[PDB]
Amino acid sequence: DKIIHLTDDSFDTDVLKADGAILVDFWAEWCACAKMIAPILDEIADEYQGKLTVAKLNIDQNPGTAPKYGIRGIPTLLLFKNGEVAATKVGALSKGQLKEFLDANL
Amino acid sequence: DKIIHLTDDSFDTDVLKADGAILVDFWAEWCACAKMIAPILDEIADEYQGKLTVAKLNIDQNPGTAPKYGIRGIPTLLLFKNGEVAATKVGALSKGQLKEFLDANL
Repeated sequence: DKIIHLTDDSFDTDVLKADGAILVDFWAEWCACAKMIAPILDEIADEYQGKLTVAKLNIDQNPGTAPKYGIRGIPTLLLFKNGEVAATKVGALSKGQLKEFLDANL
Repeated sequence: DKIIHLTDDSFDTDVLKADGAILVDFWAEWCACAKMIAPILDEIADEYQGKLTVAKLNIDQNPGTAPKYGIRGIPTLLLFKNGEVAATKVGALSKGQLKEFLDANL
């Protein structure tokens, strides 16, 4: 219960105008690989508590944000630092790859 | 090389009329899965020649087929036998799970 659920409208304030690091997961029910990293994320939010905020945005109920970052495929992870994007990963990945990605930017 | 790429029209000929077992992977670039999952299916087409034919159907270039089998999530694997669905599995499975999946149905 540490993962934040974003909406197209709260994206400004929960992410863009928030100080600190936020990992944003762009997903949807119809993409199995997008849902297969959710378990992994639950673990990541716990282990990076205090140094990172994990957020999820279902693109089906919030279709306005993805195009704004030219996202063409899911899942896509957006590591935001103080409001601006720092790094991106496209495609499903193991917990280890995700951890590696975070460690190379936090 | 050994993987048959279908179209909504070659589907009847290449799958519904075939006497043996046909595995169809329903996919699209929209749902990007781990890089390692791509070559897995190619190795399987190899290992299982003699009893199986592997085929892929991009649902974005061929949006006609998926709905006739109630596919809502991708990627999806449809194992066809003599023209009739025998078993399915939703997601991007590892080489090991694919073998387990196939050996339990072939």
